[PDB]
Amino acid sequence: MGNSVLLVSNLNPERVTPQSLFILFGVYGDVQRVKILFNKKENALVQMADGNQAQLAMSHLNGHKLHGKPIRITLSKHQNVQLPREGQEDQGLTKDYGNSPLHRFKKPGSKNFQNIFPPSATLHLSNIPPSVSEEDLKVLFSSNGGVVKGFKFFQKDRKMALIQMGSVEEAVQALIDLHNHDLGENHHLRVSFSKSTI
Repeated sequence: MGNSVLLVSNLNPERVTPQSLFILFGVYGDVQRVKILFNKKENALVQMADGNQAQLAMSHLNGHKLHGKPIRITLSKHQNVQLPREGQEDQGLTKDYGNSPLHRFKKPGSKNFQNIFPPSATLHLSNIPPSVSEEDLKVLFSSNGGVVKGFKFFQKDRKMALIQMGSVEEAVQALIDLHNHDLGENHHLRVSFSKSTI
């Protein structure tokens, strides 16, 4: 009896919470508890293998062969000997398979005020089709996007790139404006608005 939880790498945007990702592993409804916080996006905690469930979950989920979304899955290591009773609500956010009723905690509700940042817009472009260069999209984000503070193309998200656009509403406008008129497949170039630091 030691550490044996499969961590799922993905939770990137905000609409992509563990509730949806948990459903993927929930296929067996065996994760005793799921924790989401220090994962810093792109990471999640699924507890069920305890060594055995990973045999079913680790093998059944791994080698899944991604064909639309590149997701990474890792297995907690920790070779030393750690005891339980030390990870069920002391890390920050801990959810238990299913959901907690409105009578689990006392008066719910939290407070705000915690460092205000400027509303900026960072979007990443997914693999581009063999025909349109980066200059074509980069120009769209400016004249069709709205406000382009700068764009950096590199291997970041794997052959992907990110662009900064102060006005966030403008960043989304590029998706509609840059690709306002498509044909169907929409090509392989993907435009998504992401919120980084600031």
